[PDB]
Amino acid sequence: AAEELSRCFSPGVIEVQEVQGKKVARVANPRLDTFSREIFRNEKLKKVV
Amino acid sequence: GGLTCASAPQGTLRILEGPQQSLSGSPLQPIPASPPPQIPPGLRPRFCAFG
Repeated sequence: AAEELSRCFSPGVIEVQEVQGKKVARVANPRLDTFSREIFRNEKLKKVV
Repeated sequence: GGLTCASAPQGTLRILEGPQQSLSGSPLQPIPASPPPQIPPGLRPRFCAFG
């Protein structure tokens, strides 16, 4: 879901990182986003952002 | 050479060429369908927002 979140945005805003080995997502420089609003087409992840 | 009238004929032979059908009756050979439009590979976000 972190990789899907990273791909539903512009390249750069979501830093998906391996803290434990598992991946978590965080917002990193949200200035890069162009409001394509592609996360609102993902049905599962349109409730988490 | 008196040329008398002869009798009525029995029947009729009729000679005509027959077509060859070893070719046709085969499975049909249609024109192949053009492919549906597929997305090109290597499409990337070229535009990054200003600032």
